[PDB]
Amino acid sequence: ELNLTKEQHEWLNGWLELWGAWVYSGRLEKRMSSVIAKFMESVEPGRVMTRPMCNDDDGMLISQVVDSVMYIDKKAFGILLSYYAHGSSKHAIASYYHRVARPRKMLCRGGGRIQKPSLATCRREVDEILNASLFMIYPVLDSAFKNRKRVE
Amino acid sequence: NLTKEQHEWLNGWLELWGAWVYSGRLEKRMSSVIAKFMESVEPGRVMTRPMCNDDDGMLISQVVDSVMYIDKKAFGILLSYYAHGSSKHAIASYYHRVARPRKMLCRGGGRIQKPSLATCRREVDEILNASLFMIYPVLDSAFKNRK
DNA sequence: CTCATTGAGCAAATGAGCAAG
DNA sequence: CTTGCTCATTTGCTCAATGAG
Ligand SMILES: [Cl-]
Repeated sequence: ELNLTKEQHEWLNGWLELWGAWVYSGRLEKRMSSVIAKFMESVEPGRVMTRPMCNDDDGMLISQVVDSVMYIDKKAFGILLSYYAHGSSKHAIASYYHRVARPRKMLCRGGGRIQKPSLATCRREVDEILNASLFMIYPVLDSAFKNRKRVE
Repeated sequence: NLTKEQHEWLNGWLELWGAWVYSGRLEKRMSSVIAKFMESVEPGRVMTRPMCNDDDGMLISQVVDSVMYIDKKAFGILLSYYAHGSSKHAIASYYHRVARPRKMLCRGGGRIQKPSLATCRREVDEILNASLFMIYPVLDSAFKNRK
């Protein structure tokens, strides 16, 4: 129901694309996030990084913010990592989540019947998860950048 | 009415039983209404839905037939919902399409006319809830006594 | 008058699909 | 293959008429 404004969304998305490129290269200290460390264990040592990545300071700050906000919802954290860190597309994530989808009570069109959600529902849910993650991350990251600019 | 969990249990059982019946594993001698219903379904068909075994299928068939043999209209609705898979809205629309004028006396000045689709939806909802409420205890006792 | 019933319709959810890039 | 859309169907829920008690 709640989304970010266009400017806030594009800003946070640029930052998160840079941060995901930085994380996927293996420059994040494993101690800074157990979730991201476990996610990185299944990545090949020799990687081809053709995406822009931020510096190490910004990477560390963004990682702190993302870990502090997303460690509660491990599913959304994993989706966020697959999208920004690994670079998978929303369609591919929705496809994987449609393949391994437990039957659920589908409503309205589904007649409140238990059945596996359609691919369209999985696409919508992935979009919703990403938008909600960004909506919650925005203010924390903004305040972090502002406090870094002030204290320094 | 039934509790949420009782309804979920009975609805799962009836969904499996409807898939089983739609596959044609029920003997015609077990229920004339179900046989008449199966006469009007496309013979060569794919299923792709989970169904119970034959013992549970026959038990549920006996229960539903003993409970629903009185109201053939409600029996047909139940079969259309669980066996054929039609939705409540589709059933209400089909019965609104084929609805003879009736004496409506609330909105409408007691004039003979076709009942609105809203009333058909309500009637379908009311019929399904009553069928499940009447079926639940019989099926529970049947499953318990089979052992 | 009070209120249950009918007629009418809407927002949200879901499934399926499509065209441009 | 991806993405952002359109279109149709189902459900539960309101709201206005309208007549019985
Ligand atoms: Cl069940």
